[PDB]
Amino acid sequence: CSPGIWQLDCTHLEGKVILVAVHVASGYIEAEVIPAETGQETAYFLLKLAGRWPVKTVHTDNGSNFTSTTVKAACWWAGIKQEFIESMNKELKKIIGQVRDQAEHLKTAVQMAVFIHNKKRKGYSAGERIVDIIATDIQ
Amino acid sequence: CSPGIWQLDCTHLEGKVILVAVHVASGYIEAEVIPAETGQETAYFLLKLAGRWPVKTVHTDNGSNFTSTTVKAACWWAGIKQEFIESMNKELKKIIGQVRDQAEHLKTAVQMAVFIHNKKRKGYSAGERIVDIIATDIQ
Ligand SMILES: Cc1nc(NC(=O)NC2CCCCC2)c(C)c([C@H](OC(C)(C)C)C(=O)O)c1-c1ccc2c(c1C)CCCO2
Ligand SMILES: Cc1nc(NC(=O)NC2CCCCC2)c(C)c([C@H](OC(C)(C)C)C(=O)O)c1-c1ccc2c(c1C)CCCO2
Repeated sequence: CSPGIWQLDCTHLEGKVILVAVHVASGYIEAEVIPAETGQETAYFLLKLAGRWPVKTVHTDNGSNFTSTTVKAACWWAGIKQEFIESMNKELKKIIGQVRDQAEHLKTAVQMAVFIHNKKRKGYSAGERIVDIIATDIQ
Repeated sequence: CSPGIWQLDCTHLEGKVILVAVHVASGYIEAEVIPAETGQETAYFLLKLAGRWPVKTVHTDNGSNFTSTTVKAACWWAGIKQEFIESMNKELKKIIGQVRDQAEHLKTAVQMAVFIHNKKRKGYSAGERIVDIIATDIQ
């Protein structure tokens, strides 16, 4: 429940890679579809995320993801430390499946799924919860 | 100062296109580097943004950006309406210039610049302000 904790993983769909970030306290996510499951992709993603949110620690279900020099450079620069129960990859995958017919590209469907999950209330939505948590923590 | 208002534009650097989003009330931004300045890129960006934040209206300095069918589809689905003094593209560009030497790719420098701007206090930072504004508006 610490507010600066995020979880990062890659799932595979349609021979494509989806990078999924979860803010643990709230259940909010960001995701992107990447061409390849490399360290460079992760590092860049981390950079984007850190600029957006106050990211203090990151946990992953695959430790080897975080061994690249590039990833380390990103965590060093942005001041992120590594951390050593979702499972929203299933839920996200579920939502992607429902809307997949709607879009040509997998990435579009993924973004649609992110939108639905973050928005849905079950009574704040995750999108509401993350702002509430972060703002409160600020003062 | 309405909390759901965002501003979207493209600047050019190094023969590359940067899409920049500003949350007007706070000065917070998100940016991406895109290959080409197309409607499809914008639509996809909008989707990502809308999932992340509560986006009610979007203004741009180039109205023709928003004429593509693809963009319209994105605004329709996410419930965004069009809206008809930054100028942070200069400031962002300024920051990109300072750090450009640090990275090989322009995109990395851009993300670095986003991070610096959102973080900097001058006394909340923009990153703080956007959460404060959105959370407050929620209750
Ligand atoms: C509306 C839309 N179109 C395309 N591609 C097209 O060829 N569209 C032409 C537009 C002129 C008239 C004939 C059809 C695509 C590719 C998309 C989506 O792709 C992007 C990258 C643009 C998001 C897609 O993957 O389906 C869309 C589109 C755009 C936004 C959007 C949705 C779609 C289908 C679905 C709902 C969420 O918002
Ligand atoms: C550290 C880093 N490296 C590369 N590329 C490499 O070839 N790195 C190898 C790593 C093994 C030992 C020799 C050097 C790149 C391209 C980057 C940046 O690119 C990505 C896409 C990975 C972000 C870059 O554009 O410079 C970096 C890198 C990664 C993170 C990072 C920074 C850099 C330079 C700069 C500070 C912010 O965080």
